[PDB]
Amino acid sequence: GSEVQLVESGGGVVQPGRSLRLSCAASGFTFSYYGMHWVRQAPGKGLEWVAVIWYDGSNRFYADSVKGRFTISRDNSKSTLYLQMNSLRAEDTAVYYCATDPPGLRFRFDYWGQGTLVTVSGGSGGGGSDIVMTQSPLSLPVTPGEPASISCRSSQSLLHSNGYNYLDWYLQKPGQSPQLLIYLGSNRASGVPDRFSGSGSGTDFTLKISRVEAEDVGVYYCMQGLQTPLTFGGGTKVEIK
Amino acid sequence: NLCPFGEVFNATRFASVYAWNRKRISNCVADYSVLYNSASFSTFKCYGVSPTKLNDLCFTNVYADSFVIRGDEVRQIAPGQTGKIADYNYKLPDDFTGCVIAWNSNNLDSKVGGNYNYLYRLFRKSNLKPFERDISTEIYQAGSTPCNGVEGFNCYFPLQSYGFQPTNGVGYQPYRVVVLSFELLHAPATVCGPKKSAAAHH
Ligand SMILES: *[C@@H]1O[C@H](CO)[C@@H](O)[C@H](O)[C@H]1NC(C)=O
Ligand SMILES: [Ca+2]
Repeated sequence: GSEVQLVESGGGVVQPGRSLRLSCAASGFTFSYYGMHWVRQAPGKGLEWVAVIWYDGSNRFYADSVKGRFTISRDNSKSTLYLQMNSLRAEDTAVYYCATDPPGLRFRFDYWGQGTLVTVSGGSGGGGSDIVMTQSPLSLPVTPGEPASISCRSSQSLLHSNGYNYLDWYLQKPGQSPQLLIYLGSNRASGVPDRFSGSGSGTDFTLKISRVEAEDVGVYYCMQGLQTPLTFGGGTKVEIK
Repeated sequence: NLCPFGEVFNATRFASVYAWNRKRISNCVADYSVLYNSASFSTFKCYGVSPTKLNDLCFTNVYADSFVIRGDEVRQIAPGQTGKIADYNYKLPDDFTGCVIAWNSNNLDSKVGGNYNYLYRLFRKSNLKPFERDISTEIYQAGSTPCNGVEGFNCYFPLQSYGFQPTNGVGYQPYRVVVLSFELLHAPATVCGPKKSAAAHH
């Protein structure tokens, strides 16, 4: 678990309209069992999902803003993920992270890479069916040792007939890449201390920290993994008062 | 008393392949000819028995097995095949006496953004024996660390969705499959062809 390594390369400064190919070299796990994602973050902004590719290459989905211009592919014999970006626009400027997705149970970003920066010098889409995630509050000043709770509502029920709630929480510590905190509504990820706990169902979810430590500071995002496009909340900034 | 094959082939929903459906057919008059001359089927392979000779035979029971897989796995619904479907999901015996019928169902089983309802088994401790069905959802232990019902490193949920999507190439599109197997027991035969009648003709 600790030995999973994802290392993005290929980022740089390019002109609008040019092409760029991102690479992500994965080690430490059976790469060919995992679906792979690209997720990006424009400077100072939240997380936006880009594309997914099935563990075997057979299936791919793209966010609408990259549809046609980007292509996701993979070489399982080199354990490498690729993003071919064409017709770059200024709005494509971002840090690009690759993330793993474990077999089954639809979508999850359970290990993240470091990002490459690409510099090109929350809506429901055109038809309204994209799931919108709204988080509260925007910032939450907290005193060390006292509890914290933050909430996330979604425009559509994330409860399935399975009985599963396809909601995750992700933590981005200051200056770090994001990390999985809670998956499927209420399950802690490996290593997440037991003072974190997620609850809720259907459309209303909350994350609670029983006693906030200074190492818990960051931006917390919710995310639905029920269907594509995968969508994040705006994020909640937890800081020391 | 025609055999209810329409309920099988035309069922509005089809089972996931890991949980493949079985319908038992008995005490009815079978006409395999209406299936064989169809032209809507892209696959109609029979093993052992000729499909036209089928209308002249009698069986104790006919079993209709139905499920959905993707196009390039239809070749695995055959005797002697290996692969993820044949090894972990639906296994035909080497001595198989019967027919595999398949057709393309993109227009029913794909949707924009992907259809996640159809699942297959990705892992198992051992291959299935023929006509065995495994519907369990234990976390699969890929390494030496036990899983104890929790997902983790080398600890995988064992069922995964195709995500069928209409723009996929045909080898990745969904196919509905009906497998027909024929049982001759020591008992009497109750499934005969259309040229056996118990009504007077004039
Ligand atoms: C199923 O579909 C149509 C009737 O809607 C017909 O072509 C066919 O004979 C029906 N029955 C079977 C067994 O396919
Ligand atoms: Ca998954």
